[PDB]
Amino acid sequence: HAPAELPKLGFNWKDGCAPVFSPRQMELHYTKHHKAYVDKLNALAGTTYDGKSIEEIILAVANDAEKKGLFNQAAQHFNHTFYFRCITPNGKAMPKSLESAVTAQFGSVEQFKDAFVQAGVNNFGSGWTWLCVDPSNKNQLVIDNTSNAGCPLTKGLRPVLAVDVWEHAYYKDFENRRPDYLKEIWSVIDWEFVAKMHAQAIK
Amino acid sequence: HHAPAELPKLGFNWKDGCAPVFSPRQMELHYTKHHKAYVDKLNALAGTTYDGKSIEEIILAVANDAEKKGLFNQAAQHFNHTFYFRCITPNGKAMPKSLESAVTAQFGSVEQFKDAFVQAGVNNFGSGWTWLCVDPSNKNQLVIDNTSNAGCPLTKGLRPVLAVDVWEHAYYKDFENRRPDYLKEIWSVIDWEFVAKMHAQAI
Ligand SMILES: [Fe+3]
Ligand SMILES: [Fe+3]
Repeated sequence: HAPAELPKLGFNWKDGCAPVFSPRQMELHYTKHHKAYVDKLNALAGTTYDGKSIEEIILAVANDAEKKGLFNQAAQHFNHTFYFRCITPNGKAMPKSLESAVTAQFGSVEQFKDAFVQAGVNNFGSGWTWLCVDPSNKNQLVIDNTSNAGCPLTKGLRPVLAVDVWEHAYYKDFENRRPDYLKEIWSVIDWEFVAKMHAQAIK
Repeated sequence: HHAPAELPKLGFNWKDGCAPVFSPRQMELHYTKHHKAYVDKLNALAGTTYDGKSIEEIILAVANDAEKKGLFNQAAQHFNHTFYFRCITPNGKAMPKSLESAVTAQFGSVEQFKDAFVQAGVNNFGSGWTWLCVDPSNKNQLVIDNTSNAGCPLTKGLRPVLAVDVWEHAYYKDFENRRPDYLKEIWSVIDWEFVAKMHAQAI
């Protein structure tokens, strides 16, 4: 929404997000990077976008050369809020309903994970790797790569899982090792949040 | 230089960093991990087809070719990093009179140029590069140019003179989220003798 604010996380960022993220990695990501997106969004939006949800702001400003700055900050605020709800200490096991949807689409959970890591590894520069529901294709699950502030809402996709591949997301704990970050992140994924987003996306 | 690519010899020992701004680890990751991976991937995608060609040739032959975007990315990044690593040296090198004069005539002063270059770097969204180029199509005037991802000014017909990497990996080890501090401090390590040589040759 607007005036936007840094959301409360499901866990204490001061303890990191064990076993994959250190307190420093979480501190920089949330209190520096996400907070800057929130502040800049509030500054570029002012009072103009009041009452609108962040999704509505994103859709109103997407592909508008005069409001690219606002698109970048609004989309990054949505993207980080989504990503920070996708992680939790020690993760949460995948509920049956989501495991079933992932298995039917990708052949297995391990085939999905391998396909998602490949997409993340090959997402050139700053970006995001997503698992979305495609309402224009029988609510099927699709892996989607976005560049910079790119947001799948602009494509009509319904996000269910977001993984940040901007270097700041992993540089403190993994340095140049984006493949290791992608392989290890599975240990902290809150699959109960993903299943909730999946269940809501299919109506 | 040419294909098959190799990591360029640096003017300094990366094991000592690049004092007073870069630690040995920041240099180690940037050159031996990031730059090396661009070299290896370029050599893999170029194969035998681009053997014996210069890096500039590969960048231009493959630019604006959707089927060879992978090759463009690796070839442009190898050029960009080779240029950047030649722009830095421990304690820097003072600006020669000929370049100081060209910078002063264009930007009003050296200080005004630096402030303008920092603003461009700070506002270069996502992964990118901030350049000082000579524009041969405009009376050899100096211009500040921002490129995104692997973006290379050679494709615009610009003649690079200074490259500053703004991909987060260029500064994350020593400056974390503080891209403005990295940009303000980098001036202390710039090899202005190399820049003046590039300027003089660019005409
Ligand atoms: Fe991020
Ligand atoms: Fe770099």
